[PDB]
This record gives sequence, structure tokens and C-alpha cells, in this order.
Amino acid sequence: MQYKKIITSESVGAGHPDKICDQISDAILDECLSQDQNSRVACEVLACNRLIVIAGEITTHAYVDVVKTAWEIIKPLGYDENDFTIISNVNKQSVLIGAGDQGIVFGYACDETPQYMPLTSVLAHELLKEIERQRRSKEFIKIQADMKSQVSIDYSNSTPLIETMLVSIQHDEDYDVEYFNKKVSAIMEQIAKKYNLNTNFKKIINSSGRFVIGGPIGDTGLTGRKIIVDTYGGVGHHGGGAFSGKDPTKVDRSASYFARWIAKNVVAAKLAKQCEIQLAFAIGQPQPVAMYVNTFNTNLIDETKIFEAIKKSFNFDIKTFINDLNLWTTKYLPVATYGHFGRDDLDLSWEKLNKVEDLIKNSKH
Amino acid sequence: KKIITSESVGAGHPDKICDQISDAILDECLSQDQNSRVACEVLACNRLIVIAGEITTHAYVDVVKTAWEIIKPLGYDENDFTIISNVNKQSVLIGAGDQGIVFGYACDETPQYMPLTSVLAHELLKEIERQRRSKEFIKIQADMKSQVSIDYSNSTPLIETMLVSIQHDEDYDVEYFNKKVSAIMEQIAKKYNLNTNFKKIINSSGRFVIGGPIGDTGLTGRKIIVDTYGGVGHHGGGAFSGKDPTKVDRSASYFARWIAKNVVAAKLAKQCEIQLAFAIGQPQPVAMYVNTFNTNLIDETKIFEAIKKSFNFDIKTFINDLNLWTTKYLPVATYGHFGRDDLDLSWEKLNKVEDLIKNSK
Repeated sequence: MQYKKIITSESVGAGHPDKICDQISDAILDECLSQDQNSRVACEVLACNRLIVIAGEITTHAYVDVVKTAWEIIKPLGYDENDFTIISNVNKQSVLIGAGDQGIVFGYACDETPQYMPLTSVLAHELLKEIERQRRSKEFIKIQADMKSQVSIDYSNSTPLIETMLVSIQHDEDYDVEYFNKKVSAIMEQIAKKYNLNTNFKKIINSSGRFVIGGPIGDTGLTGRKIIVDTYGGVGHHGGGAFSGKDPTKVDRSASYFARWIAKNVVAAKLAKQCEIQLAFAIGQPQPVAMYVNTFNTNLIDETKIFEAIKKSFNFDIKTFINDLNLWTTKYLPVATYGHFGRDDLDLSWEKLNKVEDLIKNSKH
Repeated sequence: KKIITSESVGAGHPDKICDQISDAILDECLSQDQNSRVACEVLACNRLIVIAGEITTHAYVDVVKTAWEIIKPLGYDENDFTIISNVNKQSVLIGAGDQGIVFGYACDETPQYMPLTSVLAHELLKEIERQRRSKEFIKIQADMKSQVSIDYSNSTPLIETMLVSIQHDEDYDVEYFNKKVSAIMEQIAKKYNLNTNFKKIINSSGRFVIGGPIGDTGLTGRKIIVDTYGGVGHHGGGAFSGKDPTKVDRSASYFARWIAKNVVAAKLAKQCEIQLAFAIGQPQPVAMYVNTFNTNLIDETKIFEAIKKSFNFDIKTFINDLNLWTTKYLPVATYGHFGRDDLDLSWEKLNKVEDLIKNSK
């Protein structure tokens, strides 16, 4: 059969139940870090049918109404006080940085897009962002906030082709299918044209045949059940830690950002076409207990000199890299939709190409 | 140095309590009704356990009773938790029920055809748990974590570090506890014929009396890397526990493992990873990618040919070929879903080597 090399990634919209939970988790975190930059937050959410359970462990001087915050995320998606029961079992308290958990994180970067992210990811996110922009401006009417995208790209040749764009969008009972299909097709062609790609791909629109019920209603959502949508869409490895609802002292989050920041800067500095960085942690240890730099035989100089330049260019102290990425004063709600990485539409510290100068100098040029 | 690291967690870990309750409820349903649809999720937050999700079954199931059957053996009693259900239960579509991507992975580092980091991490916790049950290792509890770093700088892998964290009784003897863990680490090393002089990190937090969900949270499907390839293989994002075979997140991930393992066993590659993508209503994967990491012993194109000729890509058919309707899932809710030489999983059977060899000429 032989074929072809076909890589695929997905995204989900703000109304997807798994992502409602990530949004509520990070909104509660943002509320705490506003008032108290020393807040400890480990906030998890279950959205099951018409019951939302907010849980976890918070230490903060901040006044926070976890239920009120949850409604502030839900209401804009079109729900009202009649749609959910929302309850808290959150345990709230007052009063060098060692890791607070064991575990592994992965940073990843490549040169396929201006975002230094895989093309599959970028196209999947961009589809849903444009559909959501059009929903808010009423350019695309009679749709709702729960949606999913999936983009398959054919890497058989020098130049990537789009093989398939798939979309599922929650629609009103009384929608016009002809209108809806035309709107989605034109949006798919618009996104393709924006990354200068082929226009002639297979289009799969609402293949289930009907999508009126969405969000948590027939269904379940939980915090940290979109950890691949949140990262590198199956192109990069993952250590298993979820991001949303965690303050910067959880190395699951801050080290994953730190590693992205390295990877992106390694590729930007033309040391490699792709770079993946594994950090492992041990409870009480102020630096990663282990490190692996994978460059997938795309290194443009010696693998050994890349490793040297990374060790010389970055501080691996957890407290220090937390401060260097201003993670205590970063807004997290914006990265709870459409991924944590390559957000040319945001202003994330870990996406800044402010270490290329240092890597070039520290690579014996 | 090239240092890869993976982890495992014990039966008492709150994330894994939830996976266990999810799969126990599934097993209870499939016992009575082999046509059950189960999408069961669990939140364990402090002393409240919420069982949720979507079940269609003819089976009589008490989800709360089933949850207590997982909890009580870990040492808890009726006074420790409030357990409530918001499960939407009912009585009585073609092809995939969801979009998504899965990844199957296999390598030749272990008899399990799994990464050494994973195997060592799982084996450590299984031996500690066996010793807890036989009272060979006293004054410990069921919440535990392992993390194993292996040095792949040379032809021959070295162990760099073994880390263990085990919940202990208030009145334990540190010297006893550290001696027990050291000897277990050396035993696991000797068992895979590895070096014996590595770094040993034993309860580095300094104290681990409180564990499980107490003062913490667990959720179903928050150990999806422990459950799979420990960071060596890619992941599509789908969690396994609490899902009947019609969820391709579960059955396709098994199907792909079964391919990968058999590709490596047939000496076609030292490593094999298989990506399958799905679309709602489509009876087969909508896309497939075969990665062999430049370890192929034959042409990449002929490996792809032999896979397509040797396996049925019809979702209903591969479900039946792996006897997923009559498979017990609770056993794979601890210590990973793959390379379980201690179990009898259909997707671990080397019964496709003959077919791949023939279909590669």
C-alpha cells in the first residue's frame, strides 16, 4: 500500500467540556495571583451533565469565590443560572524553591511555522479561533461554543500538503445546513490560504450528522484531559502533567514552559530544525535531576556544542527560571484555550526569542 | 550523557484510585451485558468521591458499592469517604464514535517489548506492593510513586537513578524502610541484568504519612503517560479507564500496540510507532503513520505493506479480534496497559509475527 507520511493533530473550542474545566481552573488561579503573588493553587474541576464540582488545595491571602468565578466563565458561552448546579470542595487556607513533585516534562519546537510549532497544531487551533471570532461578531450565526477541529497533513514531499481538515461545530436546532457547510468550507480555505497551502483537500464537516447538545450536558469534562491539545498535538512527547489550575511552584507547569522557551530559542538560533528537551524532577531538588536534548538528526552544528550552549545560556534553578519567565504575573486563562505554545496572538514570556544571541555566542559561534 | 526517565504510581495513588473505580464499574457492566456503553469518570477530592459519566447497560450496577470494593482493600473504611454518583444510567451508529489520534509503540529493550525506564518503574512498585500484602515489608501503605532514569549514552544501558516514594506509618523505622527499598531496587536491577551501583533516592520529601485523596485530588485519566509508554512513545491525549471498547481512544490504542509489538517481534524494526487518526462515522482509521526511527531491517514501504495485508483496520472487527468485550480491564488500571508479561492481554500476543514475515517478501 506504501502511501505517504500523514501526521494529524486536533484542537477544541471554549465550549468543549474538558476545556470549560481548564478555563475555570486557570480563572481561579488568575483571581488568586492578582491579589497574592505567593498563592499556592492546585484547583481541579469536574463538569458532569448539569453538576460542576470545583476541588483542590488553595493557600492564598486573596478573597476568591470559586463558584462565582466558575459562573463568570460559563455565562459568556451562553448558559444561565438555570443550566448548572456548581459546588466547591476546595480546601482554602491562609499562612530557594525545591520541586514539590517527582515527574518528567517535555519542551518542543520546529521550523514549520512562524509559531515554531507543528503545522497540524497551528491549522487546528486557527480553524477554531476564526470560527469563534465569527460567532462573536455574528458573521457565522446559529452556532455555539462547543467545537472540535482535526487537521491531517501529508509530509510525503519537501512541501507539506493538507490531506484533510475536519470540523465539528455545535449548531442551533433551526440552522441552515447549506449555509453552515458553505461557512465552514470558506473558513477552511481561508486558514489554508493564510499559511500558503493547497486548497484542494478533503473537507469533513459535522460528520455525526447532528450536534445540538454540547458542553457538559450529555457528557463529562475534567481539568487536564486535553494535555496534547494544550502542548504539541502528538508531534512532541509528553510527561503526563496537566497545566491548568496550578501555580508556578508545580514544575509540571513552569518547567514545561522553561523547556519550550529553550527549544524555541535553539531552533530560532538555527542550531536545529527541531529540538525536544526532557527535564525530570525529584522532591526537594532545586534543579532538574536529569536532562535530555533530542535534535532528531536536524542539528546544524555538533549535538555536544548545542548541549554546552544551553547549559551556559539558561539558569536551571526552578525559583530563578520561574522569575525569568515572570510566571507570578502571567495571565493563565488566555492559554486555557488553543494551546500553551506558539501563541503569536498572545505575549507569553516562554515564547520570546530573547536567548538566540546567548545560544549563538555560547556555541563557540 | 543521554538520560531518559519514566515513572509509575501505586494502587493507593489518588489518580490511580479513580482509574481503578472507572474500570471496576466497566468490568461489572461487561460481566452482565457485553453490549454495555460505559464512559465513567471519577473525581477523588479529599474525603468526597464523585462517580460520573454516561452508561447504557442491562446490568444491575451499584457504582458506589463498586467504588467501596476498590477503596476498602487499600486500608480505608466506611468512615473515611462520602461517595456519590451523578452517572446518567439507561437501558436499550456505524464506525468511530469520536474524532482523535492514538499511538501504538514497541521496542526490543525488554522481554515486554517496552522501554526499560517504564518496566523498571512498574516492577519496583509491584514488588513493594507484593511485599506489603505478604507483610515482608511492614508499616507501609498503598500510595507510592517510582521514577527510573536510564543512561543510554552507550550500546549497553546503565541505570543512573531509581527514585521511590512510599506512604509509611507514623511509627516506622527509617533505617529499616531505607534498607527494604535499597534491596528491592537492587533486586529489580539484578532481574534485568543491569548495574547495581546507581543513585538511590528514598522518600526525599522527608515524610509521607497522609496519602490517597486526603488533602489532595485524583481524577480518571490523569496518568495517561504512566498508562502508556512513559514519555518514550508519543500520545494522542485519550484516557483508557472507564471506557467500553467502542471508544477508539481505548480499542485503537490497543490495536496499534498489537501491531507495533508484532512488527518489532518479527525483527522488521528495533522500534516501531503507529499513529491512527479517526473521524465520526468512518469504519476505519482516516489516516495512518508508521515510524520505525531508522531501525527498519527491511524497506519502510514494505513494512507498511505487510501491516495493511496482515491486520483488519475495521474498528468493529479489530475489537472482536482482540476479544475486548470479554477482557477484564481492572488489571490494567495499575502498572500500565502495555507489556504485561504478568497478565494475558490479547494486544500483547505475538500471534502476527508469521503473517508480517510472509507479507513482507
